[PDB]
Amino acid sequence: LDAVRKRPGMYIGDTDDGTGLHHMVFEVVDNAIDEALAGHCKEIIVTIHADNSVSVQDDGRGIPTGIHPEEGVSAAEVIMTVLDNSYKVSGGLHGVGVSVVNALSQKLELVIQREGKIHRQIYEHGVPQAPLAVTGETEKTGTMVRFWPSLETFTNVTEFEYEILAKRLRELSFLNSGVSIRLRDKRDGKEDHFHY
Amino acid sequence: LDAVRKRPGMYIGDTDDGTGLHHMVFEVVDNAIDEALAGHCKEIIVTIHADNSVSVQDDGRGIPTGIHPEEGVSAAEVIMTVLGVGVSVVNALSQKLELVIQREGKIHRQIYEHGVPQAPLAVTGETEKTGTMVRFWPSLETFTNVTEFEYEILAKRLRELSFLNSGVSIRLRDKRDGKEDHFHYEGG
Ligand SMILES: O=C1C[C@H](c2ccc(O)cc2)Oc2cc(O)cc(O)c21
Ligand SMILES: Nc1nc2ccccc2[nH]1
Repeated sequence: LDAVRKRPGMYIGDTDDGTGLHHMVFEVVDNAIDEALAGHCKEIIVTIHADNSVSVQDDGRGIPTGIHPEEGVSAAEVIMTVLDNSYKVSGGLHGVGVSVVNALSQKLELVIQREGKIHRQIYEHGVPQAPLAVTGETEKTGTMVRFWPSLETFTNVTEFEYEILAKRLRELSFLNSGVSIRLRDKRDGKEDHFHY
Repeated sequence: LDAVRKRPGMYIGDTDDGTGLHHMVFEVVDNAIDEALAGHCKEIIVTIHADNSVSVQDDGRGIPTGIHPEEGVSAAEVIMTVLGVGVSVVNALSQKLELVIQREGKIHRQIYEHGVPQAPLAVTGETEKTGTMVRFWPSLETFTNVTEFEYEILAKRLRELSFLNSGVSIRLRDKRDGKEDHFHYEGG
């Protein structure tokens, strides 16, 4: 992750004009759309929270929680902490992903519902605060990622603009025909529902 | 550095009682003494600043500044960002670190924040002297409860060190209250 932290603009996009800030959301949405393509709804919920964080919920299978043989930690943690064909229909870039988002977030909350169990983990600037842990039981399945962008990295344009997210999620709904995409803004109660 | 950030206590020691905090200073001092042994003057200056940072100056040859062929960055940056515990551990657990290297007629400068370099090592001027200066601000996210440096803990340790390192001048300076010491044993 130190290569990303050193030159964040090279991975996520321009960190001053708002390109990078919003691409953080689109990388998390990318992961969610790939996961959503295997569900009992195929729906994602993108929420802009009042504290200037964004959460993305999907109803997919859930990120694998078992221990990775080589790394010796949960497979979820490996995904969060290890880094013309680059384009993806889900909207992210190959060679970026959620590990870059995690590295450039002052906080990231991961919640996985899988195999009848709720798993939780917290990161700060890409560093796990404890191992992925079973915190309860559940009937549902899915992955939730909520991230607080690092205000050290992202300057000038620090607040999430609704219209920039809404525009991109509309484009993605046409490319991802089966998937439902809900956008919610808790600052002013604004909302949209994109489905092809 | 991610391994150090995940479990800081395993490398630097206890981050709550103050022992880890002062070990950050002593790790840098061990490196500075080492560097000092290479020039003839052999002098290091340890300063406790008013903004709760510690700087350590030496008059050695300077950390190598040329490009590392594998990493493609200055050898100094490789030293500061790759895993005594090593200076890279001190860098990782410092919310800010300033590096100033005097070498081959040139002043080189670089700033880090939590181990991450903010720009490449840059030649900013000229000098007739040689040496390395590391000034670090301990990360308040890691070091809790006991956050401030204690003069007596440093003063005592630097005195013990002076007797094991003959010819090395060790100056201690406290900018908070103007207190200073000079440990310089010339035996053997
Ligand atoms: O590993 C280090 C750290 C050390 C250093 C660290 C802090 C400080 O205040 C002074 C020097 O300088 C070096 C100088 C070298 O030629 C080779 C090295 O591998 C090192
Ligand atoms: N505030 C802050 N910024 C950080 C960057 C990398 C690792 C830890 C960090 N804490």
